[PDB]
Amino acid sequence: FKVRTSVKKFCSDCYLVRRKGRVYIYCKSNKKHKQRQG
Amino acid sequence: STRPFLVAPSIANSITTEAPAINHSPELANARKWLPKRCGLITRKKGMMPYFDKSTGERSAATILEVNNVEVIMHRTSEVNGYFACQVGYGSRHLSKVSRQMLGHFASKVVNPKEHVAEFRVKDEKGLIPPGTLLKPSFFKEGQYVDVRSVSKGKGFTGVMKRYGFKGLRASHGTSIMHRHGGSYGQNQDPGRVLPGRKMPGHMGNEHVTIQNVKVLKVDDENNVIWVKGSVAGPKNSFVKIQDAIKKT
Amino acid sequence: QVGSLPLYISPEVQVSINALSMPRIIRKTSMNISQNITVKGPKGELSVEVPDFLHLDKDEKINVTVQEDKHQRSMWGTVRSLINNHIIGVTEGHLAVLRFVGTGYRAQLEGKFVNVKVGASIKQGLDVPEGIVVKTPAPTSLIIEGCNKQQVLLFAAKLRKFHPPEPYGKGIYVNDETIKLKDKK
Amino acid sequence: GLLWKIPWRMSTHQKTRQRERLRNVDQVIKQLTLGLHVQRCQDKGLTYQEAMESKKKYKPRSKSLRLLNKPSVFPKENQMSSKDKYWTFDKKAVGYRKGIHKVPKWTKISIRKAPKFF
Amino acid sequence: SQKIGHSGLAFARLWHHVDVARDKRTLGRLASAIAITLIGRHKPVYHPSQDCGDYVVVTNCQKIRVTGKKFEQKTYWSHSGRPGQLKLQTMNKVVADKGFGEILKKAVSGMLPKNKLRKQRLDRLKVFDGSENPYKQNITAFAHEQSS
RNA sequence: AGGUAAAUAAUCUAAAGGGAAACAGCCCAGAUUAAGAUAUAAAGUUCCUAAUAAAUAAUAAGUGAAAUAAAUAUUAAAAU
RNA sequence: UAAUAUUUAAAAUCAAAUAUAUAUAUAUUUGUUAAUAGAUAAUAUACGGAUCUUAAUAAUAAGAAUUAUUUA
RNA sequence: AGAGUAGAUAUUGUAAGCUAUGUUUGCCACCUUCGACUCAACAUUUCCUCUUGGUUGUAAAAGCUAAGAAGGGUU
RNA sequence: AAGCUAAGUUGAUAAUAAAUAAAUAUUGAAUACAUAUUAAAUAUGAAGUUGUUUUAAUAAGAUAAUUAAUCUGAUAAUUUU
Ligand SMILES: [Mg+2]
Ligand SMILES: [Mg+2]
Ligand SMILES: [Mg+2]
Ligand SMILES: [Mg+2]
Ligand SMILES: [Mg+2]
Ligand SMILES: [Mg+2]
Ligand SMILES: [Mg+2]
Ligand SMILES: [Mg+2]
Ligand SMILES: [Mg+2]
Ligand SMILES: [Mg+2]
Ligand SMILES: [Mg+2]
Ligand SMILES: [Mg+2]
Repeated sequence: FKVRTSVKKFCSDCYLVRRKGRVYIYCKSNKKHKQRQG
Repeated sequence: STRPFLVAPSIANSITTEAPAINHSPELANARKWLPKRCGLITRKKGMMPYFDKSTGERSAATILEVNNVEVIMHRTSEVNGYFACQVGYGSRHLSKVSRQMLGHFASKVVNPKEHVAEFRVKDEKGLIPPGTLLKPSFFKEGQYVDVRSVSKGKGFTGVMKRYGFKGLRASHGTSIMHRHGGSYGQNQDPGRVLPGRKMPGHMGNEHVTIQNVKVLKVDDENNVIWVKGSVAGPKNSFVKIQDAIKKT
Repeated sequence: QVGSLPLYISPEVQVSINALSMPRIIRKTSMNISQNITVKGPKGELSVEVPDFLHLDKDEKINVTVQEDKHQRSMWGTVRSLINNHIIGVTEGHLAVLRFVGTGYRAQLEGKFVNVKVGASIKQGLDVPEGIVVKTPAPTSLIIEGCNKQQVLLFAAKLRKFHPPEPYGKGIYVNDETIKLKDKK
Repeated sequence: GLLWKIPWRMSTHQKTRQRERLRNVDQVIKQLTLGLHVQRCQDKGLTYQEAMESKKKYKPRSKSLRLLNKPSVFPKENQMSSKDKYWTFDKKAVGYRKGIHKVPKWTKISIRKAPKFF
Repeated sequence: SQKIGHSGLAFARLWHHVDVARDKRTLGRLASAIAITLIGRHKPVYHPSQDCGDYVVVTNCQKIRVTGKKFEQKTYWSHSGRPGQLKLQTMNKVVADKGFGEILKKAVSGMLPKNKLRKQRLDRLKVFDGSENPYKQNITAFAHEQSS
């Protein structure tokens, strides 16, 4: 993960999901594009 | 033949409901506990001497526990007392030393006026032994491990150097009139007091000690003694309790 | 959308609707579960607990419709899908294949305990839940069969957790997961 | 530094009180105008009751009163906006606004017309 | 004049009963209500220099209503004197340990006036998670109410 | 900067009372002595704690509930 | 009516109200987003505290104690 | 912006922006001791140990970076 | 010699279990896809939490005794565990 306050999807494979009171972005291709908000 | 009784509608119509399981209930606590299955026995620490393992020729310091006249008096159950345990007595005592009430109690349970009574807590109703029944050292097997309880030797009022192994101060380099003292006992204004549990001089010893996993070296019914490997707490003639251990069962 | 789509029921498959014994309620808007939907078929049967605002409709073919809150809408689609899955299970039961793709990585049934052997110096595995049936044609292939699509897939996931597929690509592959794309050496 | 515990909003009760005060101020002005009108009527040659009745009531001549009467300069409470009953224009705040209750003697001071766009 | 007469019944402690299964007030509100009863503010003979409050029996306390996520998230605190010994327990945890009754009691305690009488008043309140209790007999009950 | 220097007004200084949890300087109000029926000020009205009932919306975070923490990000909602 | 790219406005525009000749015109007045994260240190949780967000089945009965606009 | 055999966002991140802390050097003037020894208590912005995500820069082993974590320890 | 002592001896570093953090999942709509749920269901997951274990305090409960030629205690004497 890359934990940061700005969570923006990089590519079309990235999908935005919201669990446990936090915004995540998981990417089915590039694991590098894994983000968490806070 | 009825009595003048009334009843509130609020309490009559109130549907029946069972109260759920409280963790601070005795029953629940019992379940939680890590108790031994069998019972134990009361003993007197007599002294210490060396055991020699005849095959390996190895010297083991051993303390002798004398099992004179040990007898189960009565037991406690989950239904009545909220835990499972057997009250064991040890040793004969002269009528003169025993209270009338206690004598009566003893009579109730067909035993002689005992020297020391102690409960051993067990797991399940299976662990209990029939009351009025005698116990011998043969209740334990050589090689098995036991947990021992006894009261440590009293050291009286002790300093912090002896109680908690404080380092004290330097012996000679200016140091004045404070060689064995504890040093600072707190911080300045921002607690502004001495915190609870500050290590300080005070009475040490004469307290209960549980010593775990001691090996039974020997057990001789002909002498009424058990041999335990190592040191057991308390002075000569102190009352000790041995149960089969829980960690190495 | 999904909820409104009708559900064809073959002959030999019953979709009955009932109440519950002790209806449970879920707060936070609320949602009260008093209804039951019980699906039955040649391969087995399963009961799905259901809200209250959901209404089955039996045609000569069934429908499901809800009394139009967002929560209700969310539920509706789900419930139809669930019942569809149950229908599929009860007739043409559900199945998932796990292909073990590492050297000496293999699976073996010990009765109905599954021991996955994948590189560990200790052996490990798990027991199949009621309604799940495993078979092992090769020691490298394991096939899980059951009426409950959710349960079977959960089981599969659990098994694959032991060794997920590496990126360079020994491991356990569920179904048609070709997730491992081999990095170049 | 020194704790002046004064909130940035007002309680509903406070707001209501403020509204009431505003209304009262308007009423005073109205009363004044009425008095002036009836004086004028009396001067002209009418009774009190007659004056009260009169359709064509006289506006006040004195500048200040006239200005007060104008809703452009001095709004009435029903006319006035929420944003002006409970906030003032502060030249040095964030949002250029500040709760009226912060203004020194806000219970006595009247202050309706904030700037047009601020 | 009015104060003169047999005043024994006024200062009689009534036992009240609240079935939390059949009461739809949420925790805090209920507690507040109970507090008044405990103090004795409901009766016109109350004077602040006197504990004259009634007994309250709460039953079926397991079905008390708590709103939002408070069951999980609402944390009760306890501190010994010793720094670092702050215990913070979630409502659910407390319930598991002692019971819903405890929860209710705490609320009532908080509500009550903070003086000597407090503790007595608190102890007057008797709470039970389920239905059964030993006070069933002594709840106030009229002869005309006996239709049921 | 609870800094410093002046300007305007108030209060404090020399001002008790009610409110602001506690409070020199804030918000109201100036104690001759009582009495306690009626108006009330500022502030409040579930309990602690004197006193409350409504209407329409919004919020699900305990956000917030008398001391508002920023850029920015995400999600939704309206308008074109 | 779906998707589409900005904006978060009563200035303009529309609606409503008041004052002037008056079923119209003139002038003035008022009406245009919300969550979450970002968020953090040392004796102890810290709205002053308790605590507050409601629900059929049933209560001579609870339904914010928050935010915004109001009424009695 | 730019490095990073390619490619801003593995790892790096100029100058400028927005903040937090009151551990530094200061400013204000309400108010008039550094070390060593002993004993430590508390915090977490975690050095180690436990769990985990990212790592053309995760083959492994060592690392790097990030999330949870203050139980034990930290010459 | 006893006693006291460590540089000596012996033992422990508390399981099993329950719910979890970050994280990893199943099915699955709202939103024809996707989505581990800031939806209904279903799971894994830490030397941390709860608990256990240990000591001290407290004393619910239990056994017995009841105005006493030797009831239960204290004062007193000889003492050391
Ligand atoms: Mg102050
Ligand atoms: Mg100054
Ligand atoms: Mg002076
Ligand atoms: Mg004053
Ligand atoms: Mg003056
Ligand atoms: Mg005066
Ligand atoms: Mg709050
Ligand atoms: Mg605040
Ligand atoms: Mg704090
Ligand atoms: Mg407050
Ligand atoms: Mg941390
Ligand atoms: Mg050793």
